[PDB]
Amino acid sequence: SSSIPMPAGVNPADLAAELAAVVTESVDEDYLLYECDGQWVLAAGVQAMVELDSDELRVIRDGVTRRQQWSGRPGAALGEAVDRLLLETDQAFGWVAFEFGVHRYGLQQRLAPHTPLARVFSPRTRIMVSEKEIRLFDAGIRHREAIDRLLATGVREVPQSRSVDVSDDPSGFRRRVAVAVDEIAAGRYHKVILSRCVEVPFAIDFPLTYRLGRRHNTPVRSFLLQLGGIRALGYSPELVTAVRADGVVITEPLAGTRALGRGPAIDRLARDDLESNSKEIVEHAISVRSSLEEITDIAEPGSAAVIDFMTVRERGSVQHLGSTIRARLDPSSDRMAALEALFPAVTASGIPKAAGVEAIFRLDECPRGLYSGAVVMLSADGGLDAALTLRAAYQVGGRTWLRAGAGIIEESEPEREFEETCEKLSTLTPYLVAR
Repeated sequence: SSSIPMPAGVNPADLAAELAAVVTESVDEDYLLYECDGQWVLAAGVQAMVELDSDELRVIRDGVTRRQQWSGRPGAALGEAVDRLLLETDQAFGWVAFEFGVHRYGLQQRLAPHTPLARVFSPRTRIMVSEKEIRLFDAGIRHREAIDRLLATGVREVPQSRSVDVSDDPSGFRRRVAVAVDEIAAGRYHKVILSRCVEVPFAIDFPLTYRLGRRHNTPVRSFLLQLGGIRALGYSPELVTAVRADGVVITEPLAGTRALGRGPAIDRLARDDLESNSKEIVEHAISVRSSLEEITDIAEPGSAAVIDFMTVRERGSVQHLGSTIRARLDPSSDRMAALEALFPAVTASGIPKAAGVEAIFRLDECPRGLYSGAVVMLSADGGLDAALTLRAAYQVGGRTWLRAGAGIIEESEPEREFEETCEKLSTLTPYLVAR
């Protein structure tokens, strides 16, 4: 409805991350900022919130809750609730937990009571931000003065970050990897993704940290949120599921990543390894095959295909190797069925998936929650965008932490894998802004 040209300097990411504080009608009002390749959407305030837990489904509106039992597949239950939410809003936002994908393997009985599966909400206001402009919608147009005020005074500057040590291994990651390798050697499964948490010994400013990190990470998707007691931010280069209004469904398993922008010789060496690494190539092939099979169960017959097989995508400080799998949703399926069909991401669980998920219940700190889960954006026209959450920071119940994993296979060395987790964490650890 209303628009404001984005000024000379003023980086969109910086303005978008600071918008919540000024449009937020009072308090620490919940919100979710979602970026889609340079296009930010801020969903500020909660009009209606849908909370799907392992044992209950709640709909909260203005402090009034509606509790009820749900049954069947979580995708069906969530889909029905979100479809009703979208009757009152053009877009809904939220996150889906790793645990959302365990029911399909008959492992939901292993979830403790009150395990969250999904949190989706209709916002009170939506603001879009791009390098070109700031767009306000409907009643949100009354935030024009506040936004103009912010641009007039300028956004808070970003202070220096505070370092954190990621070398300690309190959860025994190395030992857990040794256990997995043994199980794989025994033939119980081919691969499993195990992870470890790193506690941040000081409160961080999420909007500031998000902004600092966004100046060093340029993922196709990113997020910053404050929802139901959880603060989280992340940079997600992997799309676990995307459903378009026309029915096209896409998933993009990522094969591997290498640093970029360190000069010709170094960069080409890194790329050659990325495109020739037998280990990553084989695992990617297996992941692509897995995704094709999964998508085929919800697609129109003969519409599934692999587009851009093993292509390299350069994203500033890093370069990714991956593939895009595409299909057309079967007229008897739905976006939620598509999400659960590809959940949990094969790249963050294991192979066979059923065996991998089961191992994670035994060899990883559960519930994983947002980690290896997804942040989502749903549209009234049938659209769904789900970014896999891996490189992220969380704050819950007074605790702040990061989490990173590694794919474990028969030849994996616990020490090498521990080092891989350090490498991944390094995309966030140097940008933590305190307070």
